[PDB]
Amino acid sequence: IVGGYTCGANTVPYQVSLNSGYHFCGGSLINSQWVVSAAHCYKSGIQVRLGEDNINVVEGNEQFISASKSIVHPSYNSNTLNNDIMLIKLKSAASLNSRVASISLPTSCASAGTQCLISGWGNTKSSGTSYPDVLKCLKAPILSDSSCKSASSRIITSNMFCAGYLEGGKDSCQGDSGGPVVCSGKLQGIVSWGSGCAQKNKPGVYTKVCNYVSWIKQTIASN
Ligand SMILES: [Ca+2]
Repeated sequence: IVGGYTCGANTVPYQVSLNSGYHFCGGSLINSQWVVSAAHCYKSGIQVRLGEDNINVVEGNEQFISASKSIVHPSYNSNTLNNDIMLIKLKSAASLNSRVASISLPTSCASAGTQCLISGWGNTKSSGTSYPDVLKCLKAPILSDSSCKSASSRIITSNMFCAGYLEGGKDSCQGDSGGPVVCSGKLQGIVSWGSGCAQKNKPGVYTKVCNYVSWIKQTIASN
């Protein structure tokens, strides 16, 4: 997260960190046994870490649970990042409490101008690299489809949406991928991609969760 702020310990209870000996992606807890993340974050041997703030020190409230299976969307395309969504089933159900809670799926898509909360442990600098210890937060609005398409003609506004600041300086970044974009208490996006980070006229692109709700439910129900 570039240009964001420190969220505060466990203020984003549904935020998950995907770990493979180190933090590599974010995710969202949607129920006691399922996490939603980005398909390009797929990897074997994933350990899901819930209730995290400082990812480098055990502070209490953390729950480490291995992934029993990762379900990448069948139509995911690694070149275009279209359908960049993945479901992760936990080996055991997480213990839900005040510091570890799930986030609700949307019943309708969000409109341009809607303010959202994006969070993660990704790179905090536009130029160079700098990974934080604690969770970072960023409030950002969803942009209009016209602006999103004029920013890059490689997006499919049906499965993607732009959010952020065209003036640059505030954006999600490397390491935030798979993370949540929550607006009005509903998970509307998944950190997917972007051209650089916090660059002028280059807003972040996110997976449009509202158009995957049916798939999510059907997939979870059969697994
Ligand atoms: Ca920790």
